[PDB]
Amino acid sequence: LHHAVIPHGKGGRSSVSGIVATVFGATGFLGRYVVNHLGRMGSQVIVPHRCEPYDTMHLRPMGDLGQIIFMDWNGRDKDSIRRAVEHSSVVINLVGREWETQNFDFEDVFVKIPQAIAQVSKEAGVEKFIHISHLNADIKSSSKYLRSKAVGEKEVRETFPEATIIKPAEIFGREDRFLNYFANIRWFGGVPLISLGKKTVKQPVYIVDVTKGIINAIKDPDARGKTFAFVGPSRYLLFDLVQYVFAVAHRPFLPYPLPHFAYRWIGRLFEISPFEPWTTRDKVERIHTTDKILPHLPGLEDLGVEATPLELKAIEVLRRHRTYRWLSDVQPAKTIPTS
Amino acid sequence: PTVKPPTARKFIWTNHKFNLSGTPQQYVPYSTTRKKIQEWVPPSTPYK
Amino acid sequence: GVRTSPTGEKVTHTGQVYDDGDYRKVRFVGRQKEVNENFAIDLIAEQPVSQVGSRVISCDGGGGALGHPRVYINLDKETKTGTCGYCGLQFRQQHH
Amino acid sequence: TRPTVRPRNDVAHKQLSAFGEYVAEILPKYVQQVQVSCFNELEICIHPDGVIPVLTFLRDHSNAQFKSLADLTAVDIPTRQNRFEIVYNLLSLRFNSRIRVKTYTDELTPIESSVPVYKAANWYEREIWDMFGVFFANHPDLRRILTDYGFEGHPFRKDFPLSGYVELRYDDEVKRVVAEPVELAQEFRKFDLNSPWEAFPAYRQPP
Amino acid sequence: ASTSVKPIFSRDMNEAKRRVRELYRAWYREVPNTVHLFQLDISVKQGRDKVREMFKKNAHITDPRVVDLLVIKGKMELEETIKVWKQRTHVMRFFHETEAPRPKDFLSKFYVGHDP
Amino acid sequence: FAYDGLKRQRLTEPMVRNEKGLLTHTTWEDALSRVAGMLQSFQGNDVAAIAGGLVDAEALIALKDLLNRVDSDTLCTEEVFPTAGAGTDLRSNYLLNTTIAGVEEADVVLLVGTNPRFEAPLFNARIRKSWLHNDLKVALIGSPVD
Amino acid sequence: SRGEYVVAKLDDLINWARRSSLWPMTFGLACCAVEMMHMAAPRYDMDRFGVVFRASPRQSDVMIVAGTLTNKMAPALRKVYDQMPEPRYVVSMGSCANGGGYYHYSYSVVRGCDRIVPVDIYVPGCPPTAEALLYGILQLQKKIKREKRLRIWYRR
Amino acid sequence: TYKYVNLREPSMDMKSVTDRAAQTLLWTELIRGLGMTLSYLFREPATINYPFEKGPLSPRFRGEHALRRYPSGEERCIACKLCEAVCPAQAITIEAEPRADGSRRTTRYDIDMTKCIYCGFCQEACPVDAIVEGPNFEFSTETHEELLYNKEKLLNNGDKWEAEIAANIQADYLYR
Ligand SMILES: CCCCCCCCCCCCCCCCCC(=O)OC[C@H](COP(=O)([O-])OCC[N+](C)(C)C)OC(=O)CCCCCCCCCCCCCCCCC
Ligand SMILES: NC(=O)C1=CN([C@@H]2O[C@H](COP(=O)(O)OP(=O)(O)OC[C@H]3O[C@@H](n4cnc5c(N)ncnc54)[C@H](OP(=O)(O)O)[C@@H]3O)[C@@H](O)[C@H]2O)C=CC1
Ligand code: SF4
Ligand code: SF4
Ligand code: SF4
Ligand SMILES: [Zn+2]
Repeated sequence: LHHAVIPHGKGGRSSVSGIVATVFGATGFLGRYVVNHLGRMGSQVIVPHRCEPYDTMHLRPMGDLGQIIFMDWNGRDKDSIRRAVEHSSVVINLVGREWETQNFDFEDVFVKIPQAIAQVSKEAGVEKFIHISHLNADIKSSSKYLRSKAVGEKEVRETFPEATIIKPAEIFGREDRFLNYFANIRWFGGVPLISLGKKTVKQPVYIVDVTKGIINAIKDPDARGKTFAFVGPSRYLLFDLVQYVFAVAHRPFLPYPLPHFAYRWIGRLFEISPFEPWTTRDKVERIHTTDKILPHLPGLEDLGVEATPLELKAIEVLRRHRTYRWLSDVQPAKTIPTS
Repeated sequence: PTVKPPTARKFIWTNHKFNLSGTPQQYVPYSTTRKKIQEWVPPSTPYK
Repeated sequence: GVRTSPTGEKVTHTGQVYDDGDYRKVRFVGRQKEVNENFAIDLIAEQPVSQVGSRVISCDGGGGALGHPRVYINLDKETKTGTCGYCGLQFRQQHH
Repeated sequence: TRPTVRPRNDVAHKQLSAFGEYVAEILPKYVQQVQVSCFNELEICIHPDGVIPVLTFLRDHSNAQFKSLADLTAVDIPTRQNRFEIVYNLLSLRFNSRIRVKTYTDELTPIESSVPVYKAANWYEREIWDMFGVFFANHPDLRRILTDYGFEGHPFRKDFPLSGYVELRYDDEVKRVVAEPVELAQEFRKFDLNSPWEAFPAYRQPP
Repeated sequence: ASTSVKPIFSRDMNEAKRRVRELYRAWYREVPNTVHLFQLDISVKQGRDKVREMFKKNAHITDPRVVDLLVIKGKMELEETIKVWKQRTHVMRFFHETEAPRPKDFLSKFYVGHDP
Repeated sequence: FAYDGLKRQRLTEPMVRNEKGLLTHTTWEDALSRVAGMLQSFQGNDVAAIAGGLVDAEALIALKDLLNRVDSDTLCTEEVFPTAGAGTDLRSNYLLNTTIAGVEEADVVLLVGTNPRFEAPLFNARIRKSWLHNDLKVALIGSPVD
Repeated sequence: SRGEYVVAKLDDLINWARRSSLWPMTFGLACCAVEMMHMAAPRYDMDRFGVVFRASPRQSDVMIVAGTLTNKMAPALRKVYDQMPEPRYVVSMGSCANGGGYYHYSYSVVRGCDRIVPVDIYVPGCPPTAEALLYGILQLQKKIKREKRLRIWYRR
Repeated sequence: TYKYVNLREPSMDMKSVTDRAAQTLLWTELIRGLGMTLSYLFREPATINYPFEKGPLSPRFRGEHALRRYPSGEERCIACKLCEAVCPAQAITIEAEPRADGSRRTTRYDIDMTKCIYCGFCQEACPVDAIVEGPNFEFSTETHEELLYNKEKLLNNGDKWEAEIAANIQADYLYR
């Protein structure tokens, strides 16, 4: 056969793991960690990128010589997609954008592009296909981000029936826009929370846990044609989680409620920025959307991954936001008991 | 070279190429040797 | 000489070429495969056999000290040509 | 005289032999063997207890005045019970001569520090501990000098692998340089160069 | 005659064990300072667990000279940490946070490769 | 000069039969699990084993122990040796008791149905050394080979 | 106009500014630093290309890793790289920094500074001549001249 | 024979004491140091106009590697592996086998230009002048992989620099 590369070595940087992975959207938050884990074990990683080559430099030290290969690709060009997957054995799709641009909207990035990748991958004979969706993907959702997530999730499952679909909650980490989002609001005095952040329940997950789930899903034959839900171990109220972030960051906490219609108005204001908007209408909808419970979907325990509590890994994320070095502790946040 | 031109030979490049690093014509390393151990190919017919 | 396998990839003078389903071909996407188009096995075959009139001849590759160590080539056999072990030049005896 | 052979200095060979006996008589309690090589170098082999006495005698005596410690190092010979061999190279400026003093130790036996005699031995003994693991007793400040902090092992020992056991790398997940077991994209090729024919019959060993 | 060997610091295991406990106390008192000074993300409990694991690795030794060297090396290791000669990377090399768990059982080692 | 056969026709992956009756590559988990299932179902005489001409002692004992734990004793070899009588109970019954180096001490050698020049080339060479130096008398019962 | 024209010219302006004012922070680690000092010497006078002799890390644009990078020094080289404001480039000078060089198989040597930091240009030699290093710097200017930061932003 | 560098007794007559007082107060010897830098401002600088001007080199210069041929086009290398044995950095990797015509030729010839210390021992060891270090020193790359040369790259360098490599060998082989 022309596959089964027969891994060699001891699992290190100069070893061979037999994984030839095309990671789409590898230059972002989640992709930064996926390439690192693939290159740590000695995988051949193809990285199609749309940005400047200068913005992929942080990926080069993640693999041995010749193990990370960079290509140009365009979301709407099938030929470029073909060139980057015709030799791979697994295709990972991490394309996404928390806002809409003048050229790409949520329909483009969460439906058309994932469907194009899935269709081309099927034609090229790619055995495995990992696609990332959201835990709160729903067609009856106020957020157009989460509506397009549901539409695209369904369209991948038909184009590529054997694809593995991962549905994570809000992922927290050093480069995340979830805990870092509830720390830069200090620039605007108090912390506006719809309903004072009492009607929303969040179950955030750790970036490394989500990364080890994807990697274990590649080597696990039972993940083909299976849908997962990566969630953290604890559930929190948006108020008691945002309070914890400020407590860890040692910043003053001045919450105050704001009606839903007014919170969207200010979100409408920040959307004028021709650069990365600080917040948007869709962002406000997702920050306050309660995280769905899907007991009928396998979690991180079925992939051999133990979820990391937000308490352990909050300090590393929020250290940079503190203003003193060697200040001198904070109490764990209140958690909603199960059942 | 005008006064003392170099010796001509058939294998010398007639066209000189400048440094090609960073371009599609860049050099890419690879192993120049063939596969060392051949693997058995099963029969293409049943047995029972 | 230079020939291309049934996938568009040139074959080196050592006979190296990636199979149709080898992932290692991805290194040449957007780039090129370096192959020397001056196969030496073919070029040395273009050299005419030298007709010499003695049983034993010496070859130093031409250039004296700029060549290769001086070897002596026996020419008794009349069924083949005495070839130089270093440079490949062939020699024959004058019909006896 | 042969243009290609190093000329022999027999006058200096006789002087160094005479002084070797001189030292062998004045310090019988420690001197174990004295010898002079064909290129006129004098070696005094001593019991390790005689480091401070012998070195102080050579530094202070009026017919020695070996007031400079040119070098202090160790050799690892695993086939000996006392694998390590401590070598002191001393220079006399009064008599324009050099003497070598050799002792021995093993992994667990310490050797008295010679910092009191020659203050130059401070760093030279930190390097012997760092690279060979010999411990020097009463050293004012003994600790690794050349190797990385927390480095495990003694690189210059004969059984320590050339490439070590760990290699460093930057990992973007933990945002720091990490240490991992060594893997080489190309292994160090080992060459067996020794010829199977004897070269120097003068140094042949009895069977 | 044969077993007569010059000691380093201790003349018997009782004297050696005294130095081991003194070193253990010095390390135990130091972990909170190391965690705060180096801004490590581990907890004091994790750090003190690591110290205990290191000491328990060498609990089968019955040679006073071998124990003295272990204590001598341990004292040097403590000095590099207290005086901040080490950096945050050197302290975090006792935890191996980036090495994937190597298999321990026969079947797991049988699949990956040939190493026993 | 036979080592180059260690580079051709090698088995490099586990293989099992598919739905069409052909052999396809698989993992060590799938192949061993498919073998353990059948081994557990059968027992006693239903499990047998044959050892080839290059098998090592470690593999021979391990296979025998595995087949013993299903109460099987049909551990066979390809090379016949008569079991009638003492059989393979006394080592002296199936060994070269004189040893290879003992031919140099022999003064008469009787070869029965064997061409040692090809079966044991380095044992035949030892016979010639005695034939050449010790004036050894050699007799053969069998086909007249050189 | 077309919009793409304004962005194309603005890229040239900022590309020209960045390659004409390359301020390097030199990590003189071993012999290769000497050949780096001969590029600052009168014959080649790197200062005449806009490349200042030396700059502090907080105002440096490119890091020249000139010499063997040992394990002991590796943490300190990453710390200086992390504190360089962006855009930041790294030039690996000499065999030791390129891939380990003469000391590739040593227990105390980082087999290439690209294990610790990204590298934009590799200058080969042991040491590279002062002119071969100046060719690398000039080859880094052309790399910066090909950047399309704004053209890519305009098409996001 | 020795000499003293700083063994002098300054004169203590009023003439000399007033000279040193004038130097201390009127900064005479500091202004003398300004005259030495003023002179340089009015000299021609030693800078050359690189890349339009290049620094002088000799025929012995050791630069980028190249594999050479005989005038007929046959490769000079006969896979003797002397360069691989002498290479102090172990930067040469060679594999060989009889060629289709029976000649002794290489199938792999790689120089890791990042292990190489550009020492020239390979061209000293070579008995047929196959492996040489050419005069090119301007082959810096944008990636670490472009500096792992294989036989095709080295034969391309030879066919690219033969006109200049042959001339340099002609000007130095009598010293070898
Ligand atoms: C009858 C009329 C009476 C009127 C009054 C008559 C006044 C007589 C003259 C007065 C004495 C002269 C005083 C001169 C100033 C004293 C300086 C001094 O203190 O020296 C001692 C000091 C110290 O000298 P020292 O290091 O040797 O120490 C002296 C004291 N001991 C030894 C005890 C420690 O020297 C310096 O000032 C160092 C000078 C460093 C400057 C380097 C740059 C010099 C470059 C030349 C610049 C030229 C400037 C021109 C500017 C023009 C602008 C328009
Ligand atoms: N981060 C979180 O909290 C959650 C993540 N997810 C999903 O995981 C995936 C990764 O998201 P994340 O990394 O965290 O966020 P990022 O925005 O940081 O990653 C976005 C990546 O996708 C690329 N991208 C966006 N649009 C395009 C486009 N038109 N064409 C090509 N590439 C494009 C980007 O390339 P470039 O930067 O070069 O423009 C970038 O590499 C997304 O699909 C996200 O919806 C789901 C649940 C929670
Ligand atoms: S590459 Fe050569 S010159 Fe540069 S540091 Fe290493 S040995 Fe020295
Ligand atoms: S120049 Fe020296 S180090 Fe480089 S390949 Fe030749 S022998 Fe090896
Ligand atoms: S390049 Fe020269 S020394 Fe090296 S293998 Fe070829 S002929 Fe021998
Ligand atoms: Zn010849």
